[PDB]
Amino acid sequence: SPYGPEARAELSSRLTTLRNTLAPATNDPRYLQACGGEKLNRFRDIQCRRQTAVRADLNANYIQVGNTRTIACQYPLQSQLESHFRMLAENRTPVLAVLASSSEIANQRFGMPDYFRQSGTYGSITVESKMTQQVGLGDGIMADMYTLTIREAGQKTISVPVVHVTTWVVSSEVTKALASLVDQTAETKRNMYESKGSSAVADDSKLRPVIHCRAGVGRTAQLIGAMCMNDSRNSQLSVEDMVSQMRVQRNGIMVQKDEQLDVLIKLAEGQGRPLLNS
Repeated sequence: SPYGPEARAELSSRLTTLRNTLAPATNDPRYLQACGGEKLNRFRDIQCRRQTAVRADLNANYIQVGNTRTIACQYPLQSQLESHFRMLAENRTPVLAVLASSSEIANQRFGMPDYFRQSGTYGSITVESKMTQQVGLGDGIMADMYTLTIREAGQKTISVPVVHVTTWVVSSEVTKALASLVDQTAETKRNMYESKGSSAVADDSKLRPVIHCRAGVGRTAQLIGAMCMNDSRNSQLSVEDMVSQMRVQRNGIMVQKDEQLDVLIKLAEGQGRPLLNS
C-alpha cells in the first residue's frame, strides 16, 4: 500500500496539477523572457524560472532538492555557446553530465552543437577537448568522459569533467550507477578546488553539478532525482518533495514521462523513502 497503486495515483494526482499551474503564460513573470528576438527556449512550452535563473541568456536553473545543489539546463543553442562556457567556468563546474545520445547530437535537424567532443573558438573563449575514460553502466549503456579545458584571455583557466551518456526497468540500476559516477566525479574535482583553497567552495551557488540532455526536464530530472537520493543528508525527503522542488525551481515539465517517475518511485521503495507528504 505505501508504494501500491493507490499511493502512486495520489502522487501523480498532486504532481499533474502542479505541472498544469506551472504551465507558462504568454510573457509569464515567473519565467525568463527573451529580449531582442534572440531565441532562448529550445522548445516553446519548456521555459526557465526567472527567480532561479543562472544567466539571463541561458535556459538554466539553480536547483536545490533537499540539500543537493545542482544546475539543470537545456542543451545550449549555437547562439548561447559563448555564455554557456562562462557559466561552466564561473560555477567552477565539478561535473557536467550530458544525457543526449550520440545519435541526436549528430542529427543536425535538432541543432545541438557538439561543444564537448570537439575543440573550437566561441568568440572570447577557446575550448580544448580531451577524452579520458569510458565507464560501463550496465545494459551496454556507456559513459564517454572528457576533460573540457576552458581558456579565456584574462580569465582563469578552468577544466571541467564531463560525463556523456551515449544512449537511453533496468534504468533503475542504470540511473543508480550513473548518479554514483557523477557524484564521485564531482567529488574528486571539488576536492581539488579545496586542496588549492579556491574562493568558490564557500559560495553555495558554485561547484554545482551541471546536467542537461535536450530540454533538461526529462532524462536530467531522472538523474537529479537519483543524485539527491544518493545524498546522505536527504533523509525522509518524499518523492513529492523531490519533484515538486524540481518543478518550482525550473518548470512544471520536470519529470516529464510517467516512466521517469516510476524510476524515482522504485529507487525510493528500495530505500524505504516515502512517496507522499503526510
